[PDB]
Formats: sequence, structure tokens, C-alpha cells
Amino acid sequence: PLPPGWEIRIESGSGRIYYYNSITKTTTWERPRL
Repeated sequence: PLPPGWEIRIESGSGRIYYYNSITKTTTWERPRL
């Protein structure tokens, strides 16, 4: 998803950007798979 809880981080490997949710402490390698 993309609520005001995710933060923009890029993942080193494939080169895609992913998001970091500091609220629930959830993070995911290149983009959110949900």
C-alpha cells in the first residue's frame, strides 16, 4: 500500500525502491508486495 506510514528506501540488489513502515516496523525488499 502507500499510506503516510511508509518511507522511501531503495534496495541494493535489483535496484528497485521499497518502503519502510516504522509504525508496524514492517519493511520489504524492493516495493511492498501487498
